[PDB]
Amino acid sequence: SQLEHNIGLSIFEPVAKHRANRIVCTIGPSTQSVEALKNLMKSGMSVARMNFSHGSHEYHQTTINNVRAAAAELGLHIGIALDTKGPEIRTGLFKDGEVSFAPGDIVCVTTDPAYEKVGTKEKFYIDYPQLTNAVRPGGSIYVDDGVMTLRVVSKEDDRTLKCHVNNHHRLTDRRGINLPGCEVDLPAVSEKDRKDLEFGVAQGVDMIFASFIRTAEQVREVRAALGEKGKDILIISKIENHQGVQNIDSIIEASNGIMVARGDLGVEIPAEKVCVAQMCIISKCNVVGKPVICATQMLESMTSNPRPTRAEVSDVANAVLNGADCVMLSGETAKGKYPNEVVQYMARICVEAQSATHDTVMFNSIKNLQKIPMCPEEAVCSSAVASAFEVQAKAMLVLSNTGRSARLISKYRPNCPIICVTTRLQTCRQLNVTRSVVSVFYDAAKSGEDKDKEKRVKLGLDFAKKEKYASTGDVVVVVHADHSVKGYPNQTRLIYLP
Amino acid sequence: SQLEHNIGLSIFEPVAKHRANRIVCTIGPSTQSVEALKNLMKSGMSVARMNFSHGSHEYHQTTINNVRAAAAELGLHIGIALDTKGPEIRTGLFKDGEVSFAPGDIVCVTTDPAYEKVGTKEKFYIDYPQLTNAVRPGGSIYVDDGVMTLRVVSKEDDRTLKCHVNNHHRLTDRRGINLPGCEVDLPAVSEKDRKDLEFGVAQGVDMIFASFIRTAEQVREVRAALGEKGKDILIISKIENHQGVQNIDSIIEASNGIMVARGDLGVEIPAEKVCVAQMCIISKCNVVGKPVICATQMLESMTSNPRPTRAEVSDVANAVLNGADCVMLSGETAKGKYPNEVVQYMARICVEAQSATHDTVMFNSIKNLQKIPMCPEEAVCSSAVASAFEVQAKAMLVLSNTGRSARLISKYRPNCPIICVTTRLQTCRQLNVTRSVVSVFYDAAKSGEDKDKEKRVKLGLDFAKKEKYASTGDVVVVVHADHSVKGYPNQTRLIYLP
Amino acid sequence: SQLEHNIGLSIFEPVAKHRANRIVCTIGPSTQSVEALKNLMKSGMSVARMNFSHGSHEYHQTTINNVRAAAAELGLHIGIALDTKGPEIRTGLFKDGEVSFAPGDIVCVTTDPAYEKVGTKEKFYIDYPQLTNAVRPGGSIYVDDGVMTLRVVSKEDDRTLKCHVNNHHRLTDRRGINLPGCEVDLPAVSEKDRKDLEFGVAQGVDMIFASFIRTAEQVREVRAALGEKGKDILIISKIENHQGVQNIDSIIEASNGIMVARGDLGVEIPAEKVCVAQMCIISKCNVVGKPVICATQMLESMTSNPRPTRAEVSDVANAVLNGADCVMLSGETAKGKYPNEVVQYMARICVEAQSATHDTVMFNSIKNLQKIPMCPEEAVCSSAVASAFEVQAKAMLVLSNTGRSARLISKYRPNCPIICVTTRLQTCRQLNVTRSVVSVFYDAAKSGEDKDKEKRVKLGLDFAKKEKYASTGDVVVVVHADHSVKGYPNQTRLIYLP
Amino acid sequence: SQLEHNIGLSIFEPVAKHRANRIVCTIGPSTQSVEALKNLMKSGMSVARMNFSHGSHEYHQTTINNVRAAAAELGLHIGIALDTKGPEIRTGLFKDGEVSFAPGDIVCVTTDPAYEKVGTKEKFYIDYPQLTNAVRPGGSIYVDDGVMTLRVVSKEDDRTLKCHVNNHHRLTDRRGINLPGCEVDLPAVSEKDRKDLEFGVAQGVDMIFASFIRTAEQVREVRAALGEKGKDILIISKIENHQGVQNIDSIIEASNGIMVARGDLGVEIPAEKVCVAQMCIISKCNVVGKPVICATQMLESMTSNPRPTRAEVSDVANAVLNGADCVMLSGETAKGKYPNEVVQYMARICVEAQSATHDTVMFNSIKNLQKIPMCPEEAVCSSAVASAFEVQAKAMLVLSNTGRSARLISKYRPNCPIICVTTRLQTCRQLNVTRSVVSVFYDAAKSGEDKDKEKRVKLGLDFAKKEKYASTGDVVVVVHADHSVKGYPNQTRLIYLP
Ligand SMILES: O=P(O)(O)OC[C@H]1O[C@@](CO)(OP(=O)(O)O)[C@@H](O)[C@@H]1O
Ligand SMILES: O=P(O)(O)OC[C@H]1O[C@@](CO)(OP(=O)(O)O)[C@@H](O)[C@@H]1O
Ligand SMILES: O=C([O-])C(=O)[O-]
Ligand SMILES: O=C([O-])C(=O)[O-]
Ligand SMILES: [K+]
Ligand SMILES: [K+]
Ligand SMILES: [Mg+2]
Ligand SMILES: [Mg+2]
Repeated sequence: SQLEHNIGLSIFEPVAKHRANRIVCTIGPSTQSVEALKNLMKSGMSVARMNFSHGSHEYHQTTINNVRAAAAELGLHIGIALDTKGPEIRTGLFKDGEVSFAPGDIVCVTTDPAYEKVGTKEKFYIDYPQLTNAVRPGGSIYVDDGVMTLRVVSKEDDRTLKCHVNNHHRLTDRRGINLPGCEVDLPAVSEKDRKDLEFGVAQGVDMIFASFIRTAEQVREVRAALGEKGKDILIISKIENHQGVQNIDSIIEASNGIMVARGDLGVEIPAEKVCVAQMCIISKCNVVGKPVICATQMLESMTSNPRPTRAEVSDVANAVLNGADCVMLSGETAKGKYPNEVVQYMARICVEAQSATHDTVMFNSIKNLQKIPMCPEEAVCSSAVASAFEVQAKAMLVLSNTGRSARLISKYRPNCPIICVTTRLQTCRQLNVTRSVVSVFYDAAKSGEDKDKEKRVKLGLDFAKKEKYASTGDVVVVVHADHSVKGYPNQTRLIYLP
Repeated sequence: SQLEHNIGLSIFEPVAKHRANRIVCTIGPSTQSVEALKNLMKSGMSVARMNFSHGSHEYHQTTINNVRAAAAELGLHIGIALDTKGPEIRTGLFKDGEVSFAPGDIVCVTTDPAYEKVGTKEKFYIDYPQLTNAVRPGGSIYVDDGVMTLRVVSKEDDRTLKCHVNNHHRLTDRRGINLPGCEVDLPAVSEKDRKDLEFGVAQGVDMIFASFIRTAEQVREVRAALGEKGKDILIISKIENHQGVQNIDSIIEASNGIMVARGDLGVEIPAEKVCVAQMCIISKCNVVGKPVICATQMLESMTSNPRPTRAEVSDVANAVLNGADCVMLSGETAKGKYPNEVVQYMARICVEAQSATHDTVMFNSIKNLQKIPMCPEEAVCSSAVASAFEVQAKAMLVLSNTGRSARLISKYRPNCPIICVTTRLQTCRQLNVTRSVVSVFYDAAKSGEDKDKEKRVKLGLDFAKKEKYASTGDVVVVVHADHSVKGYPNQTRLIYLP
Repeated sequence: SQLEHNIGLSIFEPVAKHRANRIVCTIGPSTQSVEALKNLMKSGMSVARMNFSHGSHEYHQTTINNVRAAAAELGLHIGIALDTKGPEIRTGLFKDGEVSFAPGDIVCVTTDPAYEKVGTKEKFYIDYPQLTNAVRPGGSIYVDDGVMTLRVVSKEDDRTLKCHVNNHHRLTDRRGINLPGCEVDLPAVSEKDRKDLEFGVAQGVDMIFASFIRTAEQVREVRAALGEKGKDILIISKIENHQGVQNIDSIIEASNGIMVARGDLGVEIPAEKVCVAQMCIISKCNVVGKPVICATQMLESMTSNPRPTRAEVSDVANAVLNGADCVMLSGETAKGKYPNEVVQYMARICVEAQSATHDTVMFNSIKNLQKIPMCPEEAVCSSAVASAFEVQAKAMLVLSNTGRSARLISKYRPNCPIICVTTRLQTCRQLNVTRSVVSVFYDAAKSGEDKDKEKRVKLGLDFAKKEKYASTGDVVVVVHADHSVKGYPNQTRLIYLP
Repeated sequence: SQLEHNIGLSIFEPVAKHRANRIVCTIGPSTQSVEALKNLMKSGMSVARMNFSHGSHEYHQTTINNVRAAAAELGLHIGIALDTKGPEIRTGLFKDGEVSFAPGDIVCVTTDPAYEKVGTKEKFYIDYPQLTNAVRPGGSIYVDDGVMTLRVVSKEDDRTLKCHVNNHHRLTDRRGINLPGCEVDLPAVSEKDRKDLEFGVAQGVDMIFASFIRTAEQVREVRAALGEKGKDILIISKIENHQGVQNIDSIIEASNGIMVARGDLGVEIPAEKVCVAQMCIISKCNVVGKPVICATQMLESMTSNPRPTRAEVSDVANAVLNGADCVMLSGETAKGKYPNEVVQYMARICVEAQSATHDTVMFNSIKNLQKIPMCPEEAVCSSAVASAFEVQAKAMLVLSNTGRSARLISKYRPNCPIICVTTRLQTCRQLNVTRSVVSVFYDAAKSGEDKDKEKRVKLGLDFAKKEKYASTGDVVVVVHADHSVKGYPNQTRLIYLP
């Protein structure tokens, strides 16, 4: 039982030597140089997130180039994630750049572009043109991560709402706007998003984090936008509002993976419900073997301080115990003072949580929920993990070209590394959002066809030696096809490292 | 499985009506007035904590008096808790009142009290005579709540260690010292704590939060100092370092309760290891059925902000899911801008975690670790909770004078309120640290001795109707003695509300 | 697991001191005298079965009188069961009293009464007048517990079938006939059965074993036949053919209990399927808390030998492990040479099997299958058994007038005796088919009303002492109503024997 | 739960097509002819047992020869088993060849061989010199297979016990003696058994059924007597007394297999305790994955009758449910009237119990008791069975030369056939005592050495199609080595049938 497990825990035991969970870092001014990226990577960044809410194509092009250069210098496969603006709503500017509000303060908000740059305590601009359809008298506008709320007193005209300010707040430029439970219908893929996606395909990004996905239909819109050259890019749907949570099953089925985007989520639904949605979403993803990323304010204080709070440490540990493949940093690495240290903390916490995890509870729970009969490869991969447990394998080794077989082994949550020898660099980069997987590239053009898998296997075992996963005499659980079968693995071997 | 339970959660269903977990709030300049305390109570404070690290008896006398006036106004039983200064190691003073250190600086630290008042960059004093036995070369000394860290390079004589400064810091006079992983030997009760404990006894406080408990002997020393007149006051041992964690079993056995005091604990042991300690301590308390409080930085940012971070919301929920009876607020209510809002959030988060808890999993896990045969009162109590699940009881009712039986029922973690009818105001106040319990006071001097239980039972059932726990024709599970047995409950009845 | 349980078993441990399972003995020429009945009772007979397939009312009247006289002499409540002939089919007589058959031997069978007494190798009588409707050319008649089969070659006339004999057999007088998978529609209650039942009610029999029940409708026919004076008599339906097994759920719902009548069953369906039907039927009865009796050829060889076979011993043990309340003897005690010894064996085997049973596996399995919410009394009774386990109670004590509450405690299969104090002698006799129950009679006319239950409780505890179930200082789990509630028990006490 | 599994059984569904359990038949005058043996084999005999308690080498040579001729005619691999006379204690002779005892008679029994030939009512001889140490006053001596029992009253000298006859019996010359509960010390291999064992080795028998194994030392003595030339013959230790049961762990560890020999065992220990021994022994064998045979009186009555009793049908089914690989027939096929019918019933009952077995419960229970880490071959084998359940494989296929791997797979109790392709006729014959296994012989001398497994694999898959286990496009789970590993299987494949 969880209880009996807990009472046996020790703060005195050694921790896991190889970190299973993966860390996503948002790049910004703190972290864009090749050098800063090298150090993020050294600290434990597996994926680099470009936030296309801000910056031009040139700015992100510099991110892309710098990532590839850092990674090549270090010998790493680092994923690059394009995170879409999507249907964001913001304020315009204000005279000076701040204004200040008190409760009962009556403020007019307008969609008139003419007030964009020149906003005040009585009148300012919001860039959602359908504002006065979206929210009626009595409804509520949430401003700046929902810190200040505005009650709508009346519709003045089609362009203008008169609003009752409900509390004190310090209003900076171009702040976020949220409209919980309103008829907001903006596209999942705007004109702006469409260009950003096209740029992603051109630049060969590995995955999209698609903001504000509320339907499987919207996931497909993002797929269609990425066009023909873009079909192998992962779509991770960001769950961020009421509808996203409601439609989660079918959003999951359409997507390659999911981010719990707790930032917008905890404004869009009451903040205290985010914990329930997180547990629910992470688990649903585990059950179908699709990567899931927990995001936002995980080590937030560390944007300014050299140490995290107690809450932040448990938040990271619990995202891991919840079953998340990945944990994410946003402001902390994009614009914080301690990018490297925050990533290092997150890593150390990950490894604690991983060492606190009961070995086989996930394996069993997940297995018990799968429809029988399985397809052969899933039977191979689950039984492979089972026999890793039974022999205390220090590693597994799987040949995967698309990444499918590596994600399938990971679905069953072994307690050791999954070394994946792949024939595609993009698979190396994409498997970064999958717990436990460590990727090695086999260049089949340079080295030959490897029909019998002996070149790729040897390369995986040599990697196991060099990275100190296992030594001579240790058992490794090796998964690929036999000599005939094409398209999936049908075979498991147990192998002593030579 | 946890996993299956997760996938079946819904964020949309109504949540529990009756909050099970309890909330300790620290009093300070934000919250001390009778007014402020009324609102704290309306907001969900069950226990008021006095931090005797700071302030005179005069100050805390106001807190005591004001709490009692606030509660009497509202008709509530509110626990009062004295949280001791506790032992501490501190540096000496510095020339000119301050000194600045830089990475690489070599500093001697001495227990020669000749140096007490003349600290320099070269050399300063620490007031723990045993220093050079307790920390060996290669060990760390943390200074100023962990902010500066020294590595011990070597021992120069039996009173002097040569050290290496690890980071930039400015020290002033008499900063805190921590000796992570070190067997420290200080009195459990200092001269100051005696006076504080004598005061608490005289003013009739309900519980001690005893700082930095290292051993069971220390709990017994704190009991000894409370004397005959204080023999009924709960000792809640604060676990704040590795020794506390090492000795948890015997400490639990000696105490009435435990606080996982994460502030100091996150300084004394690596921060990532606090989550493992927390899980283990809470579970170990659950197993023996003693209240445990999770503490510190649970909602830190709300000291300044009117909404909590995502990490924070999850910290509170997980403490509840871990199995804590209580969660606690320090800074957030002592000195913060939003004392009420922060308690209200904590209440709402508690309820969400509660509502997301699988009913019976804790009950079974806890019951399966009990040694057979049980005492009869504990069979009666666990079977009472069993029967409450079997009939979906909306409430249970117990008669307890010391509060033992109420704690024994709570131990088995029913999903409904446990109404306790008691003959001691102090029991009402003390039962505030126990999950699910709601106390009603029966005045025996004023209503007769109730040998046959009938009046106390009616009082409880009336209370069930008033407080809207249950109504006419609902089954309530009622626990007390039969007509002849004294000293413990040997009887469970199921009763329909008339 | 069953496996892990088994490997821990010992042939060297002491056995249970109090036998939970109950033994039904068929009375005949070996066993009808008062003296032989005294000895059967001493050996461990709990219920006496009158087989109304044979004997007149006078003969059974002698059984009834002799049972009551034996039991009164010994101070016992012994149940009396009337087992109906029902829709039996038999042969008539033969010249001399045997004839002999060989394979290919062509035999005419007739329903013509005129051939009743005078049958031969070529022509004989079967007492089912619709024979030549029931079975067509190609069908099969099973003769003498299905030892010889006859293939029907043709219908000669409406009275006569020409048959192909399929094997060698030695044919004695008035042998049994079975017609698997034929359109046999005889009444569950014939004219003969109706008189036998009426006689049962007049004579105050405790239960009916109703032969060949194939529908819930038929159970109700037996209920209607017992008329108004007969409504409190248990109907145990004998499952004995295809249709009985098919309709088992609804037969169970209509009945008070079930016998697996393996004799006719294993002719009516292939013999090897009886093991599957037994497991299935016993378990279904366990799940609704209705008594079930395993019957027939359990110690068959002991009809002639002083020791049973190895198969017979395991058959009895496994009926007990299967969950049967009772095991039955037929020929073995009715006409065998070793009535006393066979009953003694059966008892010793019962106690072995009982001691081999895992304590709580039945409790849990049964509890997990019950619809929530339970009614209050079932919550009381299941939790009562749970707390017996938790305190290792050596006994339970329940007040039951109808027997309902005693059968409800038994449903949850405690590992100790259930002492039942009842106000009806008929409840004492009827509870003999319920595992674990030991009955004490409280005469409320002689001793007064006992509203507070103190007279009945005292009588139960005194019985516990005298029968050596528990001594002074031992805990007993006592179940009845509190001082107000009428009609079911709402209360559980744990009591130390004074 | 077993209980839930039961209630869901249906007597009407089709049963398993492929019988998993195996049937040992004893040869005798009923069954010795080549004709009789062909029919036995067609009826379901896998192993022919020779009881060397009776008959010359000449006789058993006919059995051996005839079995081999019968099998060669039918194309079957049939095991031949030599079941030893084993140790025995017997009385001396009596004056006039016989003597009659009555309850209450006092008889001296002496180990003074002066009395060997002059037994009277007053005094007779028992040929066990250690008698007066092995049984103390108050202990029993069983005479004539338990039929007569004596209580030891006292020890008269160091060679004489005064005894009390308990029941009527007639003794003749040299009756059996059993000393229930007594530490008896006889050679494991008598002078007669040597000759018998030498014979068996020379005639190439597949297995010894070694009578009355008390200790592991005895198994080793039997191995020693088999010598170098017999090192490959299975030793199946017969557990026939309390010592066998006491020492089961070490006996199991020394043996290749176990027979629960219930005949003698039911004489040596109370008969009701045989069921406990049986359950424990079968389970303990299952846990280490060695074949166990349940024996004796399983279908006793069918020695004389053409149908079995209800007890008997249940005995066989329960032995299968207990987890026995094999069940056995002695008298029933050696000397009975219905040797074929009895085997056919046993086959049909086996199949019904099999069909009623919960698929995976044995697999999980067995796997959960294995020590971690496993050997790799055992991980491969248990995970292979896992994967067979996951894909509902209709068969598994293993290459095994010694039969180790076939036993290792069977250990995990898959629900389908285990096809074993082996290079040793003797392995085929020996695998007959192992649940589920069906052997096919690959002739390496005649078809080449098959380093790459491809021919043996094809042979097995062809065999799967012919024997109708599976057809085109069904998944079969295939276990052997990869191309380099020798001595054990390290590889599992899932393969569709071409
Ligand atoms: O104060 P605790 O130790 O909880 O004991 C209370 C129990 O003991 C009893 C019996 O002594 O108290 P009471 O005498 O006040 O009625 C039970 O009724 C009651 O449930
Ligand atoms: O005879 P056992 O001990 O079962 O070993 C058989 C196993 O060893 C191997 C490998 O040595 O035999 P083989 O060399 O005959 O091919 C595996 O292929 C086979 O499964
Ligand atoms: O967009 C995000 O990542 C969020 O809102 O957390
Ligand atoms: O009638 C019976 O009892 C039987 O057939 O077993
Ligand atoms: K303090
Ligand atoms: K023998
Ligand atoms: Mg502290
Ligand atoms: Mg024997």
